[PDB]
Amino acid sequence: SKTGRKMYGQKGTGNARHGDRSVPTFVGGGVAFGPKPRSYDYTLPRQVRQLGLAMAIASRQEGGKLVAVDGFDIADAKTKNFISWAKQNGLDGTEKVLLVTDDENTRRAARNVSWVSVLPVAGVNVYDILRHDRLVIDAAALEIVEE
Amino acid sequence: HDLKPTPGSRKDRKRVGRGPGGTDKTAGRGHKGQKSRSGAGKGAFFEGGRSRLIARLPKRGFNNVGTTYEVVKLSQLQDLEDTTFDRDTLEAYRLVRRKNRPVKLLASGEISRAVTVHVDAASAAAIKAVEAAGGRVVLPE
Amino acid sequence: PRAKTGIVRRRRHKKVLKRAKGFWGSRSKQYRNAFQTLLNAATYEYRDRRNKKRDFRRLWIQRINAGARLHGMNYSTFINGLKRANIDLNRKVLADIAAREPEAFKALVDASRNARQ
RNA sequence: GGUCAAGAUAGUAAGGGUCCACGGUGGAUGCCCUGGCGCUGGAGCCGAUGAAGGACGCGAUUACCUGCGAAAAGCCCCGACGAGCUGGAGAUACGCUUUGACUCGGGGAUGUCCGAAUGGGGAAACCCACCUCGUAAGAGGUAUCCGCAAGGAUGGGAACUCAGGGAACUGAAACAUCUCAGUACCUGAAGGAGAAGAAAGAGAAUUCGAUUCCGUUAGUAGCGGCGAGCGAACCCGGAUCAGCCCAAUCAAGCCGAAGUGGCUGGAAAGCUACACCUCAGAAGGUGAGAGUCCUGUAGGCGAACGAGAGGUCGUUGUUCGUGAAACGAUGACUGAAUCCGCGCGGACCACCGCGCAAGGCUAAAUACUCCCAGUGACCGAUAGCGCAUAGUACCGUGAGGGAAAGGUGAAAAGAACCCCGGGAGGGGAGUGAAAGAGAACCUGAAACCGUGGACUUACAAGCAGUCAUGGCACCUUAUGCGUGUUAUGGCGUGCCUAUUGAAGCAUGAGCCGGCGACUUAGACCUGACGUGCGAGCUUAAGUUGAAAAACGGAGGCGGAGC
RNA sequence: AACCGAACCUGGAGAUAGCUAGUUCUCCCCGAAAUGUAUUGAGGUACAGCCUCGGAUGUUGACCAUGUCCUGUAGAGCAC
RNA sequence: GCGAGAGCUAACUUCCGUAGCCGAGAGGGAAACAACCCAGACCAUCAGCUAAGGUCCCUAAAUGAUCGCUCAGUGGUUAA
RNA sequence: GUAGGGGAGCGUUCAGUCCGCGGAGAAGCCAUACCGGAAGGAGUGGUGGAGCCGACUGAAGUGCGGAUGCCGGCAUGAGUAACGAUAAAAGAAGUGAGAAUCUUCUUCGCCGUAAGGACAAGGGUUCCUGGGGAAGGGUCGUCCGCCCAGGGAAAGUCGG
RNA sequence: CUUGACUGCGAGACUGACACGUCGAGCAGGGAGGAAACUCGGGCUUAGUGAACCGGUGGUACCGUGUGGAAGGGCCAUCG
Ligand SMILES: [Mg+2]
Ligand SMILES: [Mg+2]
Ligand SMILES: [Mg+2]
Ligand SMILES: [Mg+2]
Ligand SMILES: [Mg+2]
Ligand SMILES: [Mg+2]
Ligand SMILES: [Mg+2]
Ligand SMILES: [Mg+2]
Ligand SMILES: [Mg+2]
Ligand SMILES: [Mg+2]
Ligand SMILES: [Mg+2]
Ligand SMILES: [Mg+2]
Ligand SMILES: [Mg+2]
Ligand SMILES: [Mg+2]
Ligand SMILES: [Mg+2]
Ligand SMILES: [Mg+2]
Ligand SMILES: [Mg+2]
Ligand SMILES: [Mg+2]
Ligand SMILES: [Mg+2]
Ligand SMILES: [Mg+2]
Ligand SMILES: [Mg+2]
Ligand SMILES: [Mg+2]
Ligand SMILES: [Mg+2]
Ligand SMILES: [Mg+2]
Ligand SMILES: [Mg+2]
Ligand SMILES: [Mg+2]
Ligand SMILES: [Mg+2]
Ligand SMILES: [Mg+2]
Ligand SMILES: [Mg+2]
Ligand SMILES: [Mg+2]
Ligand SMILES: [Mg+2]
Ligand SMILES: [Mg+2]
Ligand SMILES: [Mg+2]
Ligand SMILES: [Mg+2]
Ligand SMILES: [Mg+2]
Ligand SMILES: [Mg+2]
Ligand SMILES: [Mg+2]
Ligand SMILES: [Mg+2]
Ligand SMILES: [Mg+2]
Ligand SMILES: [Mg+2]
Ligand SMILES: [Mg+2]
Ligand SMILES: [Mg+2]
Ligand SMILES: [Mg+2]
Ligand SMILES: [Mg+2]
Ligand SMILES: [Mg+2]
Ligand SMILES: [Mg+2]
Ligand SMILES: [Mg+2]
Ligand SMILES: [Mg+2]
Ligand SMILES: [Mg+2]
Ligand SMILES: [Mg+2]
Ligand SMILES: [Mg+2]
Ligand SMILES: [Mg+2]
Ligand SMILES: [Mg+2]
Ligand SMILES: [Mg+2]
Ligand SMILES: [Mg+2]
Ligand SMILES: [Mg+2]
Ligand SMILES: [Mg+2]
Ligand SMILES: [Mg+2]
Ligand SMILES: [Mg+2]
Ligand SMILES: [Mg+2]
Ligand SMILES: [Mg+2]
Ligand SMILES: [Mg+2]
Ligand SMILES: [Mg+2]
Ligand SMILES: [Mg+2]
Ligand SMILES: [Mg+2]
Repeated sequence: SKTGRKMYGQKGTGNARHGDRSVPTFVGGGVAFGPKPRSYDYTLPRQVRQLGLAMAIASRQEGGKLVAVDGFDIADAKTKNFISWAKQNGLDGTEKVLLVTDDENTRRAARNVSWVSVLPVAGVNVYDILRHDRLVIDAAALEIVEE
Repeated sequence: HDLKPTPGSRKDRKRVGRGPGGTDKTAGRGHKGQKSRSGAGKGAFFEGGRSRLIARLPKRGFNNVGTTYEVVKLSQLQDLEDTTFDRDTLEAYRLVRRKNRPVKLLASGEISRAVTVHVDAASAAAIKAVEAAGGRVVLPE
Repeated sequence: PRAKTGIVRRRRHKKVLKRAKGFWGSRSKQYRNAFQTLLNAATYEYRDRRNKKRDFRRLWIQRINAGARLHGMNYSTFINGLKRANIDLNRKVLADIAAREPEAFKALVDASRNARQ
């Protein structure tokens, strides 16, 4: 908002020449080469999504920070039960752990945990996994997601 | 955070100007010129002031679209395809895909094992060398 | 995200202004004149490194010339008879001998002359 | 040792110079947020029952703001809250309220004057009326057009939509067809969207089947001083689906788990030893960083009221620039058939196909974003809107232009009181952790002005440096390669830009801060590096889920040239 | 309505600008061009020529002797 | 500098050709001096030999050696 | 080694992530003789008062001496020029913290078809009383057309 | 005496930044003069020229939009 109007004399003043006050070299004026609204997103080709995901799992298997899980004894949706179960599978408390299951109860148990994250069903990604120390595997959709 | 990027898979851009290091002044542009100017349009076919080769030359013919024919090759019905036959959708679910065009079969390779074809048209030497190796060619009505 | 100069410029600048001291007027106090003064100063440093290599050589020389002449010898003749008897002395040293060590210069003289004739 | 003689060198600084110490000026920088900015989503009209927007008023004291309207910082009724309240505003005195105030949600009542203004006039907010009822004080009515009446219209709305009107600069390296572009702007109307819509259609398969939207076909078919340049559609995938009739749950609120001991500290939330909660570890406040103080969150409840035809002539539209010009479209002339009929299939003819003109409405997907909310590899005081707020100050007869503005402390505990002065200002005291925070109140850069100190400077010629040596001074990366300063020497043509050639008597610039310029987009082109699959490679629109991503073959690239 | 051969304001609008300025971090390697040819073109653009990077190739380059043909200048001469 | 043209065997002249140089080249020399003579600066050294060009003092280095010339300050700016 | 192409990197922010520091003190700022081939980066000391360094990776409004550049501050010129008509001032008296300038007195000097008086247009409390003195006043001010507070304006015949 | 002042071509080179331009053996169809071997796709040669575009004209039956036709268009020729 700095109206077009020629400001003063094109020649004559003894001053440098200007046109508007809306200009890159002016305090107040508009920015030259600024950022605008865009979107840095693209479509990374399928192939390498799959190969990554995999390579992550793997990277943590030969770790070996995998814990392939077939069950969960965490009473009714309570957190302390999570902490206990955890304690007895090898979960000291000094790592970041990423749940993948399908049972609402286990998550509801796994949520408030400062040292743990709760990824539901499929929404799994090289990030979260590498983002962490441990994968709560689980087991169900692992050998069947193999095939 | 573990990771790292493939050596040479990301080149850091050029920010021209900035020092004598460095690309001093000018910004690649040299001293003066029409090229020197913050302004679009030049463009790419603008030779001289002038009149261009481009428009100095004979306009021959015109532009007909026409029916253009989809290639099928001998050495592709041949070798290790082990005749699952051509059928219709079958060759499609293999390695000859377009739609809204007619398929043509023509030579290139050699011929052995007997096969019957299912194409929209074909070359003389093709029907010739495929019958002479044990199989027909189905041309529509 | 935008990134003001914030800090960097003051940094660069001070660097110069700390190189820039002892300098007379504005030179030691305003950036532009400072950095500038230093461009030229650069020229003078480089050249005057090799230069002092010349100048000292000159100094040694005149001291030896003296020495020679202090008896009856020319510089050129002394130094030449000190090439002839192969007495391969640096001339910096020769100056040293000449001005801090009398009777030694005496002998080196008698030598050069002997080897000359 | 005195006199004379010859010769050599010292000290003083009016002032200045270099360095150092110490303030001043100023307000860069760091920190912070009370203000922005964009994206997603929600929500979307007001008004003759007087709108937007104002003028003047209402206060114990009232200039600005805010709220309000002569019932005038408020009034009645209901509902939530339960202890404070008496607007920012920080001030006294007056008071109010557990019979339930204040604040919140929800209706009502009162609402001067101006403004579509509308009883008539008027230079908006003022002047003068006429009529009906009243005892007066008052109250109502008195515009204009459509109407029998009842009733509707007038004016406003950032953009969004439709329509009547319709530029130029520009580009074609000149210009005129042409391009800019039916763009800017003007105007009309209307809504929360609108427009469009139920085939004389696309069309070429004897296929689809109202429209609008996106993907795609596709920079393909074509247009063009065949120059610049301009550029479809059918099909294929999605979004959302509709076709009807006539003329012979959110909006106030409530309820919600679980820690203490010692330690540093001005201050605990931090350190520590042991604790418990979690469907609650999102966040914010508390003397410095709190899962377990507070407000909250997960969760659970949740209201009386509340919200869901043809032809001819001049032309033009689509890719349509008179080109073979079809068709629609209208200005002026003409104005046929109605079923064994009418219209189209890009001149025109037969054939053979697709179609029912002359009558109307239509949700849905779509566009926008004044406003509300959520987020952020968006900004934090030259940024960010113009504004930490203000369209104000200021300029302009007017249209219109239009600023800089931020920070005491944890809390005012805001400095009683003594001292010099009329004061201003300061020096104590006293508070605080700190007054190295004291209201010109966070840091406090640099230019710039000064006090003190070191070493120097009054026979000297200078881009102000360099380099060598001597002097003097200093000793916290620092007693040696030293550091500060200096005398003497050698040497030496500011920087930038512009150029055949710059110290140039050629351009620029007082100095220092801070802002200041090779970028973004497209799923275009072509290359280099890399990667994943590899005679194979790949999705887009969308769909679903979304503290993540998967689905999506419609199309694209390779496949064979001429 | 304080500068009228075409008011001022807002807007298209960041019109265009073959023109003039300006274009900031550092070290290393290479390293030009102001010639030709066209151009409503002459202080501007196209293509070559010249730089540089990289993939191919293999001594094809370069100077120098030899051998071998082409020439009509310097000098000279008066045969047109 | 050498070749020629236009000029006036004028120009810090202009238009070609040709070699080198500056342009884009610092260092020594020519007092001073883009072009000239020597020479192509990867840093360090208070180390040595040379080039052009120099060796009375300024100013490094023979006031050198022998056979001579000019006496005019020629040297240290021109001609019939 | 100029235009130019190539090579490796220094610093700035925002971001993901880890190492981790901080009221026995963060960033920022200030001094310095250390280190790195350079962009740069460390040690310690003084400042400050609540936040921040480092490694790896990602994205940029990413590095200024120039543009007669823009905003702001402060320098030069300089204690210079000027203090706005050459109608002209003196002495006494008073007041005050302070007086060439403000208030009395007595004179002098200037206007007098004005430099007097009354209206209109315009301005808007500038009027009067009491007070103030930061700034406005071209010096000074105890004074004012400036600051504060309070008062003042009256129509049937003037004017609409 | 004659119509090589010829169709269909083009080995290989000169030349030019490009576009052009220049020479040409030889092959075919089919000719001309010689009795023949032969020679000829213009003149002793080097000047006697104008790219595209839009259009006229003589062939040609490649395109012609539901289909078969015609407009129109393409190709060879050519004229401005
Ligand atoms: Mg000036
Ligand atoms: Mg580069
Ligand atoms: Mg330039
Ligand atoms: Mg040039
Ligand atoms: Mg040497
Ligand atoms: Mg003094
Ligand atoms: Mg008000
Ligand atoms: Mg109530
Ligand atoms: Mg309450
Ligand atoms: Mg009332
Ligand atoms: Mg009225
Ligand atoms: Mg024009
Ligand atoms: Mg033009
Ligand atoms: Mg309207
Ligand atoms: Mg017509
Ligand atoms: Mg038209
Ligand atoms: Mg028609
Ligand atoms: Mg600041
Ligand atoms: Mg601002
Ligand atoms: Mg005081
Ligand atoms: Mg001093
Ligand atoms: Mg003297
Ligand atoms: Mg002296
Ligand atoms: Mg520069
Ligand atoms: Mg010049
Ligand atoms: Mg000068
Ligand atoms: Mg100059
Ligand atoms: Mg000039
Ligand atoms: Mg590749
Ligand atoms: Mg005028
Ligand atoms: Mg425009
Ligand atoms: Mg402009
Ligand atoms: Mg080289
Ligand atoms: Mg030239
Ligand atoms: Mg080129
Ligand atoms: Mg060779
Ligand atoms: Mg001759
Ligand atoms: Mg010239
Ligand atoms: Mg040049
Ligand atoms: Mg040189
Ligand atoms: Mg030289
Ligand atoms: Mg010299
Ligand atoms: Mg010269
Ligand atoms: Mg010699
Ligand atoms: Mg000497
Ligand atoms: Mg970070
Ligand atoms: Mg920070
Ligand atoms: Mg500047
Ligand atoms: Mg000037
Ligand atoms: Mg004076
Ligand atoms: Mg003066
Ligand atoms: Mg004077
Ligand atoms: Mg004076
Ligand atoms: Mg006066
Ligand atoms: Mg006077
Ligand atoms: Mg008296
Ligand atoms: Mg008194
Ligand atoms: Mg007076
Ligand atoms: Mg008067
Ligand atoms: Mg008065
Ligand atoms: Mg005053
Ligand atoms: Mg008084
Ligand atoms: Mg044309
Ligand atoms: Mg024809
Ligand atoms: Mg025809």
